[PDB]
Amino acid sequence: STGQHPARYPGAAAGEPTLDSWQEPPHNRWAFAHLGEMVPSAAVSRRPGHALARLGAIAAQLPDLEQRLEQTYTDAFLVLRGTEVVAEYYRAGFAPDDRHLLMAVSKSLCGTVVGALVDEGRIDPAQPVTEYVPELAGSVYDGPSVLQVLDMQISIDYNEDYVDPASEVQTHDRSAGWRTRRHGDPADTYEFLTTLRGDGSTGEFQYCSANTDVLAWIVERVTGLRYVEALSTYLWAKLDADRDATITVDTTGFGFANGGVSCTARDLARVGRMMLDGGVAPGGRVVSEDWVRRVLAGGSHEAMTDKGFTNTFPDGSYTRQWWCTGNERGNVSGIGIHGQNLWLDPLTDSVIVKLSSWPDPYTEHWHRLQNGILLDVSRALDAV
Amino acid sequence: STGQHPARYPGAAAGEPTLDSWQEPPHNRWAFAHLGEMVPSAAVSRRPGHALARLGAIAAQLPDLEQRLEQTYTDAFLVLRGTEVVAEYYRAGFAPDDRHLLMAVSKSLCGTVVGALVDEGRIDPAQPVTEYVPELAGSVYDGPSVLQVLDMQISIDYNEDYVDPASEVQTHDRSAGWRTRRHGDPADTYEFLTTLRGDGSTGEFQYCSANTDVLAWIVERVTGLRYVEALSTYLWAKLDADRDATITVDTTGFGFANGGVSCTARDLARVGRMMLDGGVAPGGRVVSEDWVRRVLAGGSHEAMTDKGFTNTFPDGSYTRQWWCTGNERGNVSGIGIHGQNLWLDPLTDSVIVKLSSWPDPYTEHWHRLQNGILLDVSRALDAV
Ligand SMILES: NCCCCCC(=O)NCCCCCC(=O)O
Ligand SMILES: NCCCCCC(=O)NCCCCCC(=O)O
Repeated sequence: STGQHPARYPGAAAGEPTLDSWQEPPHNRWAFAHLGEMVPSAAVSRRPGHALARLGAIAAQLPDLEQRLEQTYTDAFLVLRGTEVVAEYYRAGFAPDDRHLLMAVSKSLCGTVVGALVDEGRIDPAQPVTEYVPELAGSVYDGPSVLQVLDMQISIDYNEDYVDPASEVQTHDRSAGWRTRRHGDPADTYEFLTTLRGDGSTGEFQYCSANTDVLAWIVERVTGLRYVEALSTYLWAKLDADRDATITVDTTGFGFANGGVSCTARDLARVGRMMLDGGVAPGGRVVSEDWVRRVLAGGSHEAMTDKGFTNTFPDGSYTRQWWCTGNERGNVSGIGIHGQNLWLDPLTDSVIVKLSSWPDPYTEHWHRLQNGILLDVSRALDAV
Repeated sequence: STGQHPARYPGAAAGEPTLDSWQEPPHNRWAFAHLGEMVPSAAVSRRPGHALARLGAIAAQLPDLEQRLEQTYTDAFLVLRGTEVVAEYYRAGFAPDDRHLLMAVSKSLCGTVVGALVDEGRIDPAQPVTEYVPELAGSVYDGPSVLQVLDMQISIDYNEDYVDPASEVQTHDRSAGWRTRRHGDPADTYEFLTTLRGDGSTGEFQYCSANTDVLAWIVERVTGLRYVEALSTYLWAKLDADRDATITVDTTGFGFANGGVSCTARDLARVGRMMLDGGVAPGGRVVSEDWVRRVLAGGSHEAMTDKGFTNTFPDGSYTRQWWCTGNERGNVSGIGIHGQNLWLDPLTDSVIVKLSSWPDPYTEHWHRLQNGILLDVSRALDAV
């Protein structure tokens, strides 16, 4: 048993509706207005073939930039300097206002929602996860603090290998509806989380996508809101975004917080703009100045033992669902597999969004190229 | 084997991607921009509780209208007289720009796409279905003409009972992803259609949702477009709609043409406006004047033996995916279960959209109430 969860609609029974019940009352009043939450669905365009390249000023300093974007399978690229869009690129077949899957850049959005609730005093990071989700007793999340979840500092038997069919990541995907269920699989994400185990140690960085879904579960328990609604109320609805974002949901309606958000490049940049504005957005304060400052400051360097990340960023770290380079520019980034970045360059007051589709989830090859582009673009924004 | 189908994206292999392959190249470039087509997904609102009632002029003639709308579980109601919205109602919790499932009003949209292709000379209604879909040989659709599909005049062993778990409608739903698959179920909608049988007779009306999906299959074979794209290119993109529509898709990406479209009430009214404008929309001609005239003229009365429909509309009929009342006003309507109507009142140059969620799919009770409202509203628009 995973305890109380936010109803899909007001008054809904646990787990209702399902794929087999949404046409029945009382579910159908909700389902007929939200069918994409139940059944895969395609857009029928209201609008009746070539890449759009407006790389602007930075083009002079980076003449081959468009080629480098093509080489890294770039779908959308946008640079916001201050409040101004100063460079844009969209591949052939991808419109400026099309949405793109964020993968684990989604985690940085979830951390932001958690931060908002910390500012309200509804979450204390020092408290154990079980203070908010008692049902995680007996799991690897029995003992660790919420901050250790936020900082990915829990040792977990979870193989985060995105191409291994035997890995826990694929079981995670199957539990959440990203892959086809196997017999005996957990029924939903909450159940999957309760199955996770570890040796009990904490304090060393281990990237684990399950951690973010635990954060989303905590958000639900503290607010009583579906994570989908909490993500809107505490973040998205304050951005003055052009479009709604979307998030994949599992069979209970639980949003896939660790990887399942999609949005436009321009709208994602608004999240970066909020961070560089000390936590304030057009619709109000999203998180405290202190929270933003702690993100920019980084996590414990000694906890960060990931050789791949530190080979590129020796003084790098991770905190509050953000990767921190610890480089001379103080760059921090949300990062997702296949080449998604929400990259912050505080020195130039700039945000870089890059949304891509590398053939591979993550290799040193793509990592080197991607970071080379983001760093070069950042430096191109420097006063000369 | 069901033959050639439009690829989900340019160059895609048959049936690709699946739920298990969309993260792999080359599929992921497409999937990351269209994930809602693969995995159920929720909107994260960019906007930060009471019914909106603007029933306007007709309120004086129908003082109790709002109550009657509540009694029939109305979610959205809109009256367009000429080019002007003259009355609107939206229930608490449903915004004016929210989309709503159309159920079989979707069929009237599909018929419109077929009509466009007839005008282009790419479909001849007199030709057998097998002229366009040879793979339907050996099925109940081997022999009948395309027009007989359009007019629902084929005898089929298909129990269109929406609450019977043993009915062909539920098998249809399971094949298309509206319900959970059972072992041994057809893999997709195309396969399901090939399993249908009948005694071979034609000429009498039998409402069968499978007919519309055969029409959509024909559309795909003649255009080479996914039905989702054909619905946009030939109809939706010419309407100057406020929002995209959506349509549920099965595991091959085939749109559920018989029932799966969702859109806003105001945008649906644009379809009615196009019909009353002789087939022309803001973005160009959608169908010929002749096609519209034949819809308004009705089908063969003698074919219409459905006692429920004819008890209300004695001179009623059905043609080209529209229900024709044959009443003194010449009303014609798209109709969907649980209370969806795209209702045309040519006398007053008006369109009535009513989108609802009756607890039951279809009963004489709801039928009587729904039609009573539409007729009363139509008459309230008359010159006095
Ligand atoms: N299957 C659910 C998980 C989907 C999100 C995974 C993801 O995007 N992970 C990002 C890993 C970034 C690693 C950065 C680095 O090592 O340098
Ligand atoms: N399960 C797929 C079918 C969903 C659409 C069915 C539908 O909306 N049918 C409309 C029936 C209208 C009957 C009108 C009458 O008999 O008066």
